[PDB]
Amino acid sequence: GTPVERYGKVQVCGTQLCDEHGNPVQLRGMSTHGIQWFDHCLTDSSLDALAYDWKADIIRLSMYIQEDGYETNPRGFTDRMHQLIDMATARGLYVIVDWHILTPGDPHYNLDRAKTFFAEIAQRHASKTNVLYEIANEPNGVSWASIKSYAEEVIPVIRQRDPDSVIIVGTRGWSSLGVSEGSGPAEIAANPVNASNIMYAFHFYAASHRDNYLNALREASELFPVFVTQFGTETYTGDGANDFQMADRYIDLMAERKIGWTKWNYSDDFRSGAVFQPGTCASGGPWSGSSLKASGQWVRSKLQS
Ligand SMILES: [Zn+2]
Ligand SMILES: [Zn+2]
Repeated sequence: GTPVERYGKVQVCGTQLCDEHGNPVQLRGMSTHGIQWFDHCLTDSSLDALAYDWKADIIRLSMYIQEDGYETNPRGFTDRMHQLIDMATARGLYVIVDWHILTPGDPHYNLDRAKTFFAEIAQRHASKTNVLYEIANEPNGVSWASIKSYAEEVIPVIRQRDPDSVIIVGTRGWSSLGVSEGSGPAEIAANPVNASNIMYAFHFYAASHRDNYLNALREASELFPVFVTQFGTETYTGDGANDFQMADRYIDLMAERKIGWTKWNYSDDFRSGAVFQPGTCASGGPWSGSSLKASGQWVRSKLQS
């Protein structure tokens, strides 16, 4: 069966994401790049490849708000997101709907838009069991208390329409569980979001983020559910040399704790983190072999087990 057929209606149980019968499950997959730039990478052909060939469990649909994203055409972006959610569902994939804030880094900057967007998405897709909602990608320059209060404003909008869906909440310092801004996950544990069926996001780039970030991820997974919605094997820019030795340490920890992940990213951007070589999406593939960057061959190999 497909991932969705095998695990069904996933929910948080204790400090882990579980399938519909209480067994902890690790969902591993890929994140798209921003759809305002790399929409041409997301076709019947590339998505079929991700599902049937790469054996991904999950796809994260990254919708930037600024940077020529959602704010420029709310109707058009929303319609394309409905289409992509349906396409992922038709290939048996779990889907993360990613409200991809970055700059400005205060999520409240985009709150009014977020409520509109998520109200539409949650009403339309309420009957689906395979959609997770990520309400704020990479909060930065803000306190944990302000992220918590943002989450408590948006969560009821979703839950009013779709009460059983899992929501992922971004964390301080570009979702580094506070590490980049001189803090850590203990801050979250002491003042958690007042809702359940919640997970907290962690992002890392293995060439830049070493033992202190790895230790923070281990600490956080003792206290609350974590999903790695964005990670790379290169530096924090999404480019540069890969450190696969460090990446493998993260992969092993995540497998051991059943922490799900989506790798940045499923596009043919020039940066080393984008899994395809430039020109691949314009050529219509192939989505394996000589079209893969080093990071691409590495992740595809992890996903195929
Ligand atoms: Zn097809
Ligand atoms: Zn539902």
